This record gives sequence, C-alpha cells and structure tokens, in this order.
Amino acid sequence: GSSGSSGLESEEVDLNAGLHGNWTLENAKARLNQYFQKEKIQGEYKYTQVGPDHNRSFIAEMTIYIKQLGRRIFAREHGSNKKLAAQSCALSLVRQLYHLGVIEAYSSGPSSG
Repeated sequence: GSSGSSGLESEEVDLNAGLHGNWTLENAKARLNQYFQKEKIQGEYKYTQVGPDHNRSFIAEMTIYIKQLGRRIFAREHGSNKKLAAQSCALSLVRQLYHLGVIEAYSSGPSSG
C-alpha cells in the first residue's frame, strides 16, 4: 500500500476571518452534506408546506445528533423554495455545530483582506 499524496498548502492563515467564520447559506448547505459524506452519515430535510397555495411555504426542518458531543441539534426554517428553506436549515445546523464545537470556520478562498 504505502499510499501517497501531494498538493498541500500549509500557508493559509487568517486573523479575524478565522473568528468571523465564512459560512454562507451555500457553504453551510454543502458542508452539511459534506459532513454526512465524510462521516458517511445520513440526514435529510423535512419540508412542511404551509399557508395557501397562492402563497405557501415549505418549512424545511432538519435534525442531527452528534455522538462526539452526546447531544443533537435541530433546525426548522421557512425558506421560499426547497433549496432556500433547506439552505437556511443547513446553515442552522452548521451554525450550531460550529457553536457546540464540531465544525470549524471556513477558508473560502485565500482570506479576504
């Protein structure tokens, strides 16, 4: 086996951006899916249609449990489309994850400054 790899950039550090956290509805979303892909975990979103047709909304709610923490975080937003709602939902869990101490600030690009 042995295995090998190349292309390591150990020259990427931030100052405040490291505290702020580059977690965009988009990132969070993907990230979420990423977390489920890496860990191989399984988690979906629960879209609940409310209001009238003319003006309805799909409440995208999602819940995940962290064993490394011993607890679980739940989310329930009311975005526009499955995508939106979902996104918000994700970011919801993401924000929490980063709060509890599961994920870590993002490095979307070589910092911004």
